[PDB]
Amino acid sequence: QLQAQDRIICGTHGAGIVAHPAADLSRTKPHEGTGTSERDPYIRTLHNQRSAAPESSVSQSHTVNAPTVDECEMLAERWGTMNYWHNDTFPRLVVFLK
Amino acid sequence: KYGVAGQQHWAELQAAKDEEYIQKLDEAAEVYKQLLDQSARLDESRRSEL
Amino acid sequence: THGLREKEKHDFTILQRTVRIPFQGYDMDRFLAQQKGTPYGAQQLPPNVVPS
Amino acid sequence: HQVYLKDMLHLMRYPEPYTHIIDCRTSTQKMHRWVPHSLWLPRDEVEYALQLSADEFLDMYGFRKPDKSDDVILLSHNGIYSEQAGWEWKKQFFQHVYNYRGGTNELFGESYSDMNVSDVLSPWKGPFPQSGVFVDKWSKRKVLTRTGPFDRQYEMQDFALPDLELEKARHPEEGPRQNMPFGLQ
Amino acid sequence: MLSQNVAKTTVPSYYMIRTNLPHRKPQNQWEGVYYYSGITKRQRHLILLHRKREREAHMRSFNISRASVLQRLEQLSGDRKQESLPPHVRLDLAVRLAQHGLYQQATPIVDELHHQKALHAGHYALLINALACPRLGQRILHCDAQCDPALTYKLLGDENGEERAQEAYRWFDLALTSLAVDCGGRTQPSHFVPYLPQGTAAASHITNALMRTLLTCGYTHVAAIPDSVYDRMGSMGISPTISTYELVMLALSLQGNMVEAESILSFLRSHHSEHITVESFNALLLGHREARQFDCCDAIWQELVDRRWPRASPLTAELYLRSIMDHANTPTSEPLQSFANINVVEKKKVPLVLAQMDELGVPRTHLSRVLMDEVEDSLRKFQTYRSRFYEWGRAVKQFDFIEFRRRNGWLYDLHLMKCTTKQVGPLRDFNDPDAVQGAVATAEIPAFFNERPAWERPPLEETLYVTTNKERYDDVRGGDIYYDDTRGLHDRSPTWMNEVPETRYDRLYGVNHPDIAKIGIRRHLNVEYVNRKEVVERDAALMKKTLSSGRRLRHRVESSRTHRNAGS
Amino acid sequence: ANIPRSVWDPAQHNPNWSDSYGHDITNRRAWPARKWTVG
Amino acid sequence: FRYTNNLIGALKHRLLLESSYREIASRKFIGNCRGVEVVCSGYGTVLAVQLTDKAVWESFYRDLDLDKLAESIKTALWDATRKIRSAKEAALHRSLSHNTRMRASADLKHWYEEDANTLRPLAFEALKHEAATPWMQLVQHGKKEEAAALLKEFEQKGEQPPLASTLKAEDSNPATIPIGSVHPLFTPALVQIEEAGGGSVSNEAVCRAQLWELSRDEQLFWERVELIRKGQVASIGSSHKRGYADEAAFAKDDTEEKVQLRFT
Amino acid sequence: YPAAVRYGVELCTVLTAEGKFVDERGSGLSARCVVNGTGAAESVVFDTANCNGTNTTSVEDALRVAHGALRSAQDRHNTLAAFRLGPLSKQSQVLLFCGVNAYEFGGKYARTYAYAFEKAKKELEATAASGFMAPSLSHEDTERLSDQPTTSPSVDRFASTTHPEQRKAQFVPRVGPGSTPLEDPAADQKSEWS
Amino acid sequence: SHRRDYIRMGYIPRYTPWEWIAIQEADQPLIAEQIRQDNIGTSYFFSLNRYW
Amino acid sequence: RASRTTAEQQREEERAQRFGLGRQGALVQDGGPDQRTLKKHTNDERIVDAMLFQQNAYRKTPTDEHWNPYIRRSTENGVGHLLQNKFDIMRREDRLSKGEQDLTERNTIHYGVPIQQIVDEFVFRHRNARGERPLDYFKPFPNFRALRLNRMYRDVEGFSLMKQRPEFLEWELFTRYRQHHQQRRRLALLHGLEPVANETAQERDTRRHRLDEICERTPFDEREMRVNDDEMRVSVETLRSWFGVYMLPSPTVVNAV
Repeated sequence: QLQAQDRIICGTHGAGIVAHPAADLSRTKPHEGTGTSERDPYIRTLHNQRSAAPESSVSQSHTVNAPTVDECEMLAERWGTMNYWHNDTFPRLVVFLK
Repeated sequence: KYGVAGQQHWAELQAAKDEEYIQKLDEAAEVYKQLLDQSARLDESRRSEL
Repeated sequence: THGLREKEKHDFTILQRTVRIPFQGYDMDRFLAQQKGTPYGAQQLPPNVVPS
Repeated sequence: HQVYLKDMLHLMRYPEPYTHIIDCRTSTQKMHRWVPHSLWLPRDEVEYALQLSADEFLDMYGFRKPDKSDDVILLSHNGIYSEQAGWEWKKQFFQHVYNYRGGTNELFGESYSDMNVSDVLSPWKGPFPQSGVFVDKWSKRKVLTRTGPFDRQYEMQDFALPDLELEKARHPEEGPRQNMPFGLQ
Repeated sequence: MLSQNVAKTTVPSYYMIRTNLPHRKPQNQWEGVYYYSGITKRQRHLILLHRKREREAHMRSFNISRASVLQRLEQLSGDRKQESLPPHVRLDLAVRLAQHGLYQQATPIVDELHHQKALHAGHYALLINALACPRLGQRILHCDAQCDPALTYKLLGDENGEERAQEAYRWFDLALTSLAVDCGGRTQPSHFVPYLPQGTAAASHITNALMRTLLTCGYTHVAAIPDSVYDRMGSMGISPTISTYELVMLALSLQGNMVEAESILSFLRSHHSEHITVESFNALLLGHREARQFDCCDAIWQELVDRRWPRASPLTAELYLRSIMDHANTPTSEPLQSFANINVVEKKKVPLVLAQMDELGVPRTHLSRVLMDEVEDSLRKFQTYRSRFYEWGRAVKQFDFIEFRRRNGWLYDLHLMKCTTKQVGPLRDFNDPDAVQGAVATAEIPAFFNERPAWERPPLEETLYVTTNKERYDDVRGGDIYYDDTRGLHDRSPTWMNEVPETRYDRLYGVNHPDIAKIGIRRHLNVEYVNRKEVVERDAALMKKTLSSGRRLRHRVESSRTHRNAGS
Repeated sequence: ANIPRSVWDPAQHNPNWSDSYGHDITNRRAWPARKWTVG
Repeated sequence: FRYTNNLIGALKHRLLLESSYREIASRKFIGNCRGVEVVCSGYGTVLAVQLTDKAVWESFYRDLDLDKLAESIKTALWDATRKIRSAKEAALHRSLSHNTRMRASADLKHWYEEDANTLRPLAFEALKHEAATPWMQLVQHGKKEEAAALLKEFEQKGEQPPLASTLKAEDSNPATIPIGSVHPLFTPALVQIEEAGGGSVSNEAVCRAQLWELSRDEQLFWERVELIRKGQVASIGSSHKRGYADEAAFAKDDTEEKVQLRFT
Repeated sequence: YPAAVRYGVELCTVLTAEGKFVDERGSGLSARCVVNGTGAAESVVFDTANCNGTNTTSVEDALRVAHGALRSAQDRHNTLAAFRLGPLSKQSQVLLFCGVNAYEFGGKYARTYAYAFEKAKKELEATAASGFMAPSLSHEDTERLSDQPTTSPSVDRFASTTHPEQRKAQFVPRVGPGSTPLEDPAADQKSEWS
Repeated sequence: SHRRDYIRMGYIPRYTPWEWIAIQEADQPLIAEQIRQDNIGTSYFFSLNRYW
Repeated sequence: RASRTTAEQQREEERAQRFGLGRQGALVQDGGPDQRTLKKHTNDERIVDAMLFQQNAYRKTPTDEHWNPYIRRSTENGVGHLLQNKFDIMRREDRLSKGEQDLTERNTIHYGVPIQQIVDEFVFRHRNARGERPLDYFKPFPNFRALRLNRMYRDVEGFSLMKQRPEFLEWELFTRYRQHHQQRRRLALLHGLEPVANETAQERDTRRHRLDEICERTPFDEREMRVNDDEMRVSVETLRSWFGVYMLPSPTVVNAV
């Protein structure tokens, strides 16, 4: 819901709510930085590991999506619920009969 | 007048005052140690006087 | 070793008190583009510096 | 840190380009042999030697001053003067300062002593020193500390000798301790 | 004698009866029970010696095998060079040479066989697989790969993989030509020429062998497998197989690309069920371990536990266990390293996965020796039984632990031995300064919580100064029973010259700039002795004239309008 | 992993999670009872 | 200790590289492109160029397509050179990965320093080595006894890599490289310690050099200490020094000093 | 000197030469080719204008003339490199030969260098024997205490090898990551996994 | 660790940080039989007539 | 020659002055030859020697203290020691050239500062962050939405251009549009025509067309409209009178358009 969240929360050091003679050729510890600019903050608030959005809480076995070409090809072998076969949108029994 | 510059200048003044009081406290500690040594000598002399 | 680097970090920390949240605009992409001067009609000429 | 006789022999057989072996033996009248790959730096003058600059050290001691990063091995008669020199060097913040505690006595079979310190301490004469009197911080009761007449050095000395015959000769035939009661031995 | 045996008990007096002071400190609720999970400094030497001996035995076995194959080559090809060796004998000799890492010797044999048409569809794939040096890989795994299958591919590629890769490509092209010829010969009346030999199963087997042997050539060929080889297979029309897909997954995992490696297995899962083996799962585990995705590695392991088919192999168990070990042996950053290393807790789940291995049927003894050593360390650190729990933490055991700590000189973290001599006062606020405060509760919190700023502290205090904390012998009404005396490392007696032997520097008598060159022995030691004072003075005298050269009057001539006037 | 990534990963950030002071200030506030001219 | 360990690691690396060079120079590298194969030795010199199969390639090359043939030949030569360079770089990688003394130095530089452009087998040095006679090859590679025997016998009496009569399979063994041949850069200086006959080190030469240096250093040390003593005696008075006392931590024991004496 | 030789070898590596060959049998076709100095070729071409009205040459003749052109180009480049690097190499040879005393392999340190070379050979042979895995820097895998070298880090150097609080490198004991001891680690603490 | 007002200003946390959680969990070992696992079944004629 | 030697002397003298090299006065003092007077925040040769000693007192190799994995895998100085094979080196260089994160930099676990912690620090430094809190936070009973902070959410996209301070009633028109879209999505959920996961362009167009058909005939719900902090309760007829009917059209206007 947050606008531009990929660069405000997941991309910006300090989540965008922080402001931004350092020597050159200096090895700094990964937990901090020189502080020259936003890309090199005094304290790095972004992790160096892999990022991943939380696993979707949307039910997967209940939502009925549009039928694909491969799904139509394998429709005869595939099983399904009665609601799957007589779905309100994109019924599968009609596709099987066709 | 100065949101951060005034804070830093007052910090400098406070640091100067703290440094002066720190050196004064070091002098006080030195004189207190000398007083402790004097008291120890006086107590030893009083013990051995008899 | 003198420690003025962590003094710089502490000065940044105490400066963060007086800051306030910047205004990224309602349309953030539009606002960032306007700041960059990229959209049509948003070009601003640099000030005419006096010659030496 | 320590340096051993095997290390010294290895260095003698194969010298290294930047390993300085410093001889701290003073009183050159008592010095008679030359340690291999060794430069003489007197222990009495080491304090000023470390203060001297590179050229000031070179023109004063005949050889260039080893740098901090270079390891320096200190040899003396018994290791006492060399150990004090190592203390001076480490106070002057040299990185690798090793001391050969075997010394000239082990390396050449000499009996010269640099300090001639008597390990045995003379028996205490006089009262207990008031500097060792301790008082508790609650009841203001004065107690004693292991100093002066009652010293751990005095306990280490006057102890049972490692030799059974020597201890039996030290004590009379009746027993080791007999002036004390039966339950105090 | 060590300066950590502080006298916790006070001097005996009437206070111990008159006051309600406790005679011991209360037990620390959040202090763990001491238990012994260390190494005697000799078991490590023993295990290192055992590992070295096993490694030497493996090297000896490989050297014996390689000497045998070299002797067979010398006595077969070098001897009967004129004699026409049987095609199968030449094929097996070439396969052995390729497997033992000798690609140079085998190449002419296979070239001669291809020229003589002795090679066939299965034989090309066999030669390509032999080119991967399985025996060399088996040697290096137990000798210098630390029994790491992931590192085995890298080392085998470093074993001159570029030449092997080029030979594999050439053999693949020759195999394609031979398959085309054979299909044309066999399918003459069936009119199926245009779909062959790419439609045949032999082409799939040969390209699978090519990719499998390219996996052990280098980073370039491993990365080129799914980027170039897979696309070439698709363009030619060779149907991929489960081995092809798993080799692509392994190549992507070695590259570190995990999104594509998950995508291909997702395609297999959605379309080709009852065709997936444990190779895909262990390839994903290896890739996540390489890419530092231990959470994903654990998720894949849990999924494999949930779905019993396909069965978990010892390779899969080893991969997951060493991924756990790598996760546990990884440091955090400085803010998280304030107290201790927190990733060590990752070894506490090793018994859980061992129990899961026992439930699944995975042998515990079918693991590598180094991983077994790490597993034994983890079990020693986080493993106990009810029998040992019923008697651990006895008073004698705890005090023996304390005695071990005293002998090793580490008494800082022991509750019964630690003594807090320093205390922290309050901070007076500039607002409302007329109110005094008081303590309500006392906690032993570490020093770094309230450590003074670095700039408000002498730099390099630890080495520049020596600070000793000791108790005052005299009675103090105000307090501060234990005070710290700080003396500079370079502190000297004020009359230092009087208690030192007389030296040769006393002539200087405190002059700021002594003539050390004049008083040194080097001047007499050497003959020439260029002197700095002399050279400086000589250079100044020689260079003053160039520094100040001066000016001269220049004659001026009246400039005529039509010419230039001359002069003499 | 012994530390769920839903506590440090910004990709799993909780928008609805307020700060540690606003709720305490609000539920400490005791509004004046003279909303109406009578009672 | 640091110097010795670093020198041992560097010498092991150089030995590995020299063995790799000796094993690579006596090898064949074949580049194939569209039926035209170019075989080159370990030094990059082209040994042969020939058509693999005439029946299947003459029709493809057609008169004759000189453009196609030249492009194929150039491609084959480039592939062969790529193979040679890759082999040398892979040997370097094996040495770096198997060496731990160098690994103790946490420097990525060593992986790029001696890359696949400055190793011992060099194309622009191929002619000076491969075109040489067997005696020249032996003396360059450091086979003192072999060269001496060849000189005494042969000269008195009267498609394959040329550098193969000297660089054999056993030469690739690490326990064969002479001290004067392990380091090509310092060869003219290292040849001095190596004995005239045999690649082994003659201990007599190094012992004599060390003895001469030790004698010079001992005499110089004695002169220095004599001068220092003379200067110290001159700068002080009587030829004696004030004693040095141990600080220790024992009590002063000055009770007897406090006692005075008066007269009645 | 090492910088000079590296500059020379890199420059000769990147510089390219040219060579031409003419057939002396049958048709008078010729080829010309350039060599980059690594042994490869950037361009090889044939000239057919000089050829008469036959066009009967076969593939083997073209291959032979191309091989001859390649050989000529390689020899040309080798001679060019020799002429480029000659004087520097000779001056370096005489410098190295006559300035051994100003080196680690000349004078009192030649014996040290020879000993280091011999021990490096022995250690490489041991590594080859032990599965191409180097022995531990501190000789912890040695079965005998007489096999560890004097220079090996196995031997301790701390004074007071028995009493703690004195087996430390610096003036004050230090700690590593967290609060673990640093001056003298334990066997279980010095884990060398992976 | 970053907090400097832990008890000086009375900043007592009501939630134990994950670092302390990990330290306290890793301090103590795990009971091996604390995990439940069985597939053979129950010893009908044994598991009660064991050694004394 | 004079210029060269003077340049060398000047460089040495400036370095010595900057780092305070050399003894501080007389070489032979009564109280020992080493008498240094340290000053606060000043450079000194003793300080430089002490820091070098602390770094490398008895260091034989840079990896001397790498016996433990936590020290060994540190990424402060670099990844040179972590890299050990050419395969890893090539993988790292390929990742760097492609722009993705280097795998070797993951050898050190670095959790950053959680967003909750950042917000807590911000609020603590800003004394409840009263300047950033919404006005509803100061109402009697705020909920979590008006209790968390003031951000910008994905509901202002694709509206009339609005400056830092929007013009008169423009924000109210925006709130009306937001309520209109909320009712539109409520109608879409009530009927069919839900946005499905894998929908092509044709399916999306048909769904959107049918949703528009079914929504053009459904009256707007007046009750669902609400004001947040200070939005003036303005009627649809008033908004039409101000901005023109085309902004909030009637069904006849929609049909005519």
